[PDB]
Amino acid sequence: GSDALALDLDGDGIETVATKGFSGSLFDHNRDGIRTATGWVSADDGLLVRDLNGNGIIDNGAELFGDNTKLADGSFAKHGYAALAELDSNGDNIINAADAAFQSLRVWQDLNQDGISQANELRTLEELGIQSLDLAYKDVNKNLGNGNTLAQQGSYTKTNGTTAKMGDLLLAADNLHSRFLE
Ligand SMILES: [Ca+2]
Ligand SMILES: [Ca+2]
Ligand SMILES: [Ca+2]
Ligand SMILES: [Ca+2]
Ligand SMILES: [Ca+2]
Repeated sequence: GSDALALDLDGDGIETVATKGFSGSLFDHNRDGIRTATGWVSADDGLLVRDLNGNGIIDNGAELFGDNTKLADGSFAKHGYAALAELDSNGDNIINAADAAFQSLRVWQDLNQDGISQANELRTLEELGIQSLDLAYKDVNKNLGNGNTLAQQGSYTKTNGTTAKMGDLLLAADNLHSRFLE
């Protein structure tokens, strides 16, 4: 679908726009591809991702964090942020540099908004200067404009000692195309 998890990377809130990058050709009810976006995360911010095949290649709808990812028994999550709680190794309730999954997590920033993730568009948490993520959030259910939404918001720490927002989003999309494709 179009449900997502994102980080505020430059420290002024998670922000979204209408799509214009790839939108000069739109997918249709028989042409296979990715579900047609009308809005997306603006390039100062990034999506939280993981290759579930461990080679650092994002291609499937579970590889985005969001309500279409699964928990450690194979169940879908009720809220995509809570799927991060399976990844804490020691039970301190932070995702930090001592957890194995900290190296497996990545962040995606797409400048062309084509819905495919390519290798230059990805960041590891250490290359992104992240030190920890909090497994704690509040429900905010806030509009972001252009049909986009922020459901829930938590927090993260940078290696430079700055702290910033992270959260669960709904991104704007074509409703019929989002039923022809997942
Ligand atoms: Ca921002
Ligand atoms: Ca994959
Ligand atoms: Ca959600
Ligand atoms: Ca931990
Ligand atoms: Ca791309």
